[PDB]
Amino acid sequence: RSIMSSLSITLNDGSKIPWLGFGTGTALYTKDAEQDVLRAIANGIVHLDGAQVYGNEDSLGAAIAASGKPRQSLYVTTKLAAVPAGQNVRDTLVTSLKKLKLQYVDLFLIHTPEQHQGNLKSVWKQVEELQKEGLAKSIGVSNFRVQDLEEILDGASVVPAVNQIEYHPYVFKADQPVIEYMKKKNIVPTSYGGLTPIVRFKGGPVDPVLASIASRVGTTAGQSVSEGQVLQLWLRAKGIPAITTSSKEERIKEYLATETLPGLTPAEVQAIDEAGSKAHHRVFSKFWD
Repeated sequence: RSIMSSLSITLNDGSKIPWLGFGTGTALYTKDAEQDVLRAIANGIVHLDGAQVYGNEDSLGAAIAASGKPRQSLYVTTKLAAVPAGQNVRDTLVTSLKKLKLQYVDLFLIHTPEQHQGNLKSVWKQVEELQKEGLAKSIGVSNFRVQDLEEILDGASVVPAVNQIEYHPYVFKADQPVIEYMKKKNIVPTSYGGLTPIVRFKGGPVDPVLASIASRVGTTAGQSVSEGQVLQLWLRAKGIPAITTSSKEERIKEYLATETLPGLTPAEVQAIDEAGSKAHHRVFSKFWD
């Protein structure tokens, strides 16, 4: 499996980002983070999502090196945290690249606008220069509201390629404005937290809908399909890359299956939209509310 051999989404700069990703997330121990990345790579996930702030870039780089998979087969994202005192954005990326043991990242994101209040335009210009310098192939943002995007786009030479956000049926209704804005600017959303409805809020209104659709998709595919896999197919139907976090090979194998399971129909996506819209559950980036 490689970026080329995998389902991918085309970004506004021409590059392809694999639809299925795996993130080290907020993994507490770097020893676990490394093993989970190795498991993700071994099972065929070719999109790896890291972040400065949680300190797991060393594990991500060690796992890439230990996997035996060519780095050029993989798409690597990392994310700008706060700029340490006496440094600039470039400094953090050079530090990230040394930890990742890479010459460039495929994608460099501003992790959150809350860490750059009053300096958003300055930070984005610096990230634009890092793309010119060859250190980040594509550049984007994370957890940016419409207003935040408006700010950095005012006088920008590069439109962010992605906005990585919490995205699942229980934020669907609240996120409709930013989703519409991004589609007008050709910013691709990428989702984290895609399993939130059933991991954190099992028993809400989306569950019977997911159960019904999983039965349908399963009969079309000739294999058992879980409610979690339908939540990813919902993202796939919208063209939104899914960043996952499960450590377990059995769940990782399920994620992989959703790359090629039969797609959801319009009525099925609509039904999930509607059921999700009966409840708002935002787990991360509460400043959005």
